[PDB]
Amino acid sequence: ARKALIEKAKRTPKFKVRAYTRCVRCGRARSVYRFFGLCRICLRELAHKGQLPGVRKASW
Amino acid sequence: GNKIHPIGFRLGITRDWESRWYAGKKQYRHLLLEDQRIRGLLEKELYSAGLARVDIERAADNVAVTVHVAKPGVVIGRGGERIRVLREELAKLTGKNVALNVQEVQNPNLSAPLVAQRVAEQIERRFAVRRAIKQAVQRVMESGAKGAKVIVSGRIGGAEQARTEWAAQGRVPLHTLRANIDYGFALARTTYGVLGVKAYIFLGEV
Amino acid sequence: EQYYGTGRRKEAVARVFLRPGNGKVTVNGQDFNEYFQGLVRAVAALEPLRAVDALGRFDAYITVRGGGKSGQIDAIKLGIARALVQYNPDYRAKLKPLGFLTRDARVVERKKYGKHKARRAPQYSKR
Amino acid sequence: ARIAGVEIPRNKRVDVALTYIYGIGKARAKEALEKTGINPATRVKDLTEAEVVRLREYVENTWKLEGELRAEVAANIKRLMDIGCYRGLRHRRGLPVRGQRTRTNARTRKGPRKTVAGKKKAPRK
Amino acid sequence: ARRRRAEVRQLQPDLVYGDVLVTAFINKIMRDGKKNLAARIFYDACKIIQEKTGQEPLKVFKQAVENVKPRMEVRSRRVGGANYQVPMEVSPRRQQSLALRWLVQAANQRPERRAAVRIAHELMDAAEGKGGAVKKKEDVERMAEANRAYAHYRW
Amino acid sequence: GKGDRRTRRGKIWRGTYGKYRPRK
Amino acid sequence: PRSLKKGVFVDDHLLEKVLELNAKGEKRLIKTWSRRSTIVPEMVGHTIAVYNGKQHVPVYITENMVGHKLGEFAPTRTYR
Amino acid sequence: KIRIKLRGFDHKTLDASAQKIVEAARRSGAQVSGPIPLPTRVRRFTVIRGPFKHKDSREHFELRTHNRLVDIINPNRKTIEQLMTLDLPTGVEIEIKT
RNA sequence: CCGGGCACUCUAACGGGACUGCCCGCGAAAGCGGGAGGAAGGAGGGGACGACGUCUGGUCAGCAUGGCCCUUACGGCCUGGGCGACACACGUGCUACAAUGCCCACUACAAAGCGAUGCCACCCGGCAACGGGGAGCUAAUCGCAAAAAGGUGGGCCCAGUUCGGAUUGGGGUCUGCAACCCGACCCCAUGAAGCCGGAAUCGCUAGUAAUCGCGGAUCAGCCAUGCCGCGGUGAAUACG
Ligand SMILES: [K+]
Ligand SMILES: [K+]
Ligand SMILES: [K+]
Ligand SMILES: [Mg+2]
Ligand SMILES: [Mg+2]
Ligand SMILES: [Mg+2]
Ligand SMILES: [Mg+2]
Ligand SMILES: [Mg+2]
Ligand SMILES: [Mg+2]
Ligand SMILES: [Mg+2]
Ligand SMILES: [Mg+2]
Ligand SMILES: [Mg+2]
Ligand SMILES: [Mg+2]
Ligand SMILES: [Mg+2]
Ligand SMILES: [Mg+2]
Ligand SMILES: [Mg+2]
Ligand SMILES: [Mg+2]
Ligand SMILES: [Mg+2]
Ligand SMILES: [Mg+2]
Ligand SMILES: [Mg+2]
Ligand SMILES: [Mg+2]
Ligand SMILES: [Mg+2]
Ligand SMILES: [Mg+2]
Ligand SMILES: [Mg+2]
Ligand SMILES: [Mg+2]
Ligand SMILES: [Zn+2]
Repeated sequence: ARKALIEKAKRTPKFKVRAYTRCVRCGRARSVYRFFGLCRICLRELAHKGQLPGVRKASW
Repeated sequence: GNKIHPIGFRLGITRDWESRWYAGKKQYRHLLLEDQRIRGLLEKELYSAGLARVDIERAADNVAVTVHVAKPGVVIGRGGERIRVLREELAKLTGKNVALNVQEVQNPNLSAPLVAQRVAEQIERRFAVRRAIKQAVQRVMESGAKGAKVIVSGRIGGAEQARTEWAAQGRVPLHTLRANIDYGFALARTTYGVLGVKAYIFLGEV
Repeated sequence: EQYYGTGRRKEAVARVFLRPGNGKVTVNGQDFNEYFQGLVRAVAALEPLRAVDALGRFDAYITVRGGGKSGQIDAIKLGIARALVQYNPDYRAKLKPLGFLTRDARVVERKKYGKHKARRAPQYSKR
Repeated sequence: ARIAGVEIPRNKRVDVALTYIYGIGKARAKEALEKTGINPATRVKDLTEAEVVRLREYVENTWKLEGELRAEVAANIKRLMDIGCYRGLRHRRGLPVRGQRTRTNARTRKGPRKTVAGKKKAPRK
Repeated sequence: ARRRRAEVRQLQPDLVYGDVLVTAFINKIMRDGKKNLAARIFYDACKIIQEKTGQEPLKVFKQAVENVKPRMEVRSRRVGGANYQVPMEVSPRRQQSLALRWLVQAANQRPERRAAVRIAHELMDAAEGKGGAVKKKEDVERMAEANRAYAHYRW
Repeated sequence: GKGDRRTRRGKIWRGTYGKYRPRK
Repeated sequence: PRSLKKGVFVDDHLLEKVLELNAKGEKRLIKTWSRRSTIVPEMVGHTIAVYNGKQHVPVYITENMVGHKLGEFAPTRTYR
Repeated sequence: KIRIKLRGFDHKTLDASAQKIVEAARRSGAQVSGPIPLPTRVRRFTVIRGPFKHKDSREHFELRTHNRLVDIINPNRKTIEQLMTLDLPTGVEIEIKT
């Protein structure tokens, strides 16, 4: 998250390739889960707050 | 560093979610990014009302929502002049057109999120930490509660060496998955830096 | 007319239907020996019958699904053992001591994190 | 008998035996016994002069083998080498050519480990 | 095993000779949990013994085992700086464990290409009183007593 | 073995198909 | 074991700069940042200076090298 | 022949939408085929607990999507009413492919 | 497959069930040793869960944050390099050194998962990668899908060899604006070291170890042999 490289929202990559997920909450670009748009860190933070519906703590 | 967030740990039982809206692998990330935008504003302003919780329900563009505060009035306004601007601020954010109820927090001293916010403010005004903690634990313990605890981080009193003040009474069994313990975390900027404040209130078991 | 048990093992479900007859055993529309083709263990599956002198006084239609053949063999081992009791509850007085009535609970233990295989831990050096 | 340049596969199945030729492998082997109709399982010592001829005929005229192959391959390498070509340089320096990591295991192309003095304190682990 | 005394686990009798001692030998033969392949190997062996021998393979198996069991062995024990090879009796339980283990090890040292032949021929040379297995048994017992001087360190 | 590209078990390990392991 | 498919690639920067430069004939030097582009017939005889990330190496293109990318003549790293 | 599909994240939120559709129809339609279970589709999220390194910790999270079927035969008009605006669950999504 | 039926198996909600309760023995008691019923005993088996605190431990490069410093550059945009270098050293792994094996056929038996700008049945072309074309699926309905090890048969005969597939030459298919540096994948050639590993040293007490394959996240593609999970087969040993 260098608020300038958060130009991912650009949508004008010239070539669809250069497009890269990047976290919506931290800007974290290295563990962004498609399904949540979040990074592994925040995905864990919010899940603890119960702010991610359905998402519980698995155990078996 | 040990111990899981007592809420994320108790979602199964003694503690429901803060967003009861279903979704599929194509929109979930959106309805999620939305809730955050919501809580983003709600908290950016309603701070003065003292917002403990903020649920968000859904069914289809009819985004229920709610906001449990200690001082409703602050939300409402003269007759309802504030609860108006904001209510439009939601649909201007997301052209979803949604409700915006308001629950009152019976006791703001049995809601960890507030108790935390409480002490957190005092810290910024420069109140003696240990006092605040001692007191806070009391407010909570006096107005009911079978137990309670409060934790402040470090640089207590502007000190260079970060410490960690304690204080707690009654029971606060975190290992017991049934305690029903409200947890509240409050930041606390300062001329010299951040101080973290956690709050735990044990009320009722089974 | 007909008796039936079940039996399960390591995630293998066995449907056992015992009907008086010769000694023929059908497993999924196949001769016992047809299904358990060259599996030294198989023999076992019918041990309960022999445990009470049946086999040559019964016939069995068997269903099966889930797992592997040796696991299925153990399930069948229980079905035949159960039905063989529904037929005559006085048969327990013999199958019990051989534990043929027990449903082996042993199952593939879960794969834990930070550990190659549930228990096998990673090898480390220069400690 | 001698099929390709002085090749003497013998006392073993012809398909296997054919392999002892530079340019022929399981594939081209099975293929030649095919387009020449010869049971592969026959020991070459049990081959027929008639068969040994068709084999010799086919294989020799249908593929570049033995010495003639090495010549070509030799040539190729020397070409990308006579040219500036990156790939060429790698051949000159005797290092991998198919973009592989040379920080560790690159032995097969480098040879034996020519160890040298090192920096002790600093767990090179 | 610092608490209990890990009790010996019982094995399911042989699917043929209905012998526990046989399943055991089969387990030692078995590698990578391929208990089927293990079973076959042992059996073709009992068969090969039926061939070259007019005696029940089960009886040969036993006899063999018996001859490879070490009734004495040396165990190392540090006392006064150095380590001393102290000879001492060998529990029945361990004799069995040792006999079977060695049979398979000795058998796989053999020259015959086929696994079944190896166990078969080793099993025979065993009940005869010869074979690599019986040597190990003997090289061990020779080791014991050869240090009887230290037998007072009972252990 | 599992490392032989052009073989049965080789293709499986490498999770592919080809002449040495067609899709039936 | 090389590959690209049906549709030989070549950046059109130099292309329309070469096939066009063939109008008057040849010329001295060129300067490209397209290691990407394949060397095609109509280059033989030219002297294309290729960039390697720091320099613009002068690469004389010949018949025998038609097919190789330009980068293959502008080595990136510097060893001993 | 009314195909009813019920999915969700809570197994009470759905059983509270298979009850507001099981009796409020047994007074106008077929004897109805009771609510049918239908296997769930679990989605696991395994995350490395801490911000930096420590790749051997990790915590497990998951989204369990429960299901239900129902399926009421005989629309009967009168059934298509007792089930027109008489539900409650907010964490549910309904489908109808009758 | 159709009628038809929920028995069974499943699917998934809710309950029952185990308490040292029962019996004999020892004991002051708690409890210990057995025995009977029982699917299951005496924490059934595995998870989640890790106190007051320690390491002044990790992380300002996930985020947040005091101070400090740069603020036509310690900011910003591109194109191309680089993170992939290679005398050399270590860690973690992968594939092996083979006959309890390797091939080719032919036949079985899984469990959890994933699937719109997608899984991709089936058909045609191509040795094949893959390309044409298209059925069905918003999936307990369709698809990935074959599970592999096994089992039957046949080949190899003990050899650096039908072991082993590293290198390297050649020809191609794909993803992508684009594969030189620097992508997997297919086919033909090539066929390295390795014949079981010095001093040292690692894991694991049972469905565990060992072994066999399958799916997922990330992701266009991929350098997954990593990682997180799933099920098949299934040991040895513990005096102390
Ligand atoms: K338990
Ligand atoms: K510290
Ligand atoms: K192997
Ligand atoms: Mg930032
Ligand atoms: Mg990308
Ligand atoms: Mg994403
Ligand atoms: Mg068997
Ligand atoms: Mg396993
Ligand atoms: Mg050859
Ligand atoms: Mg390199
Ligand atoms: Mg091979
Ligand atoms: Mg606990
Ligand atoms: Mg340190
Ligand atoms: Mg430090
Ligand atoms: Mg790196
Ligand atoms: Mg290694
Ligand atoms: Mg074809
Ligand atoms: Mg050699
Ligand atoms: Mg070879
Ligand atoms: Mg590349
Ligand atoms: Mg050899
Ligand atoms: Mg996987
Ligand atoms: Mg992928
Ligand atoms: Mg590579
Ligand atoms: Mg991979
Ligand atoms: Zn984040």
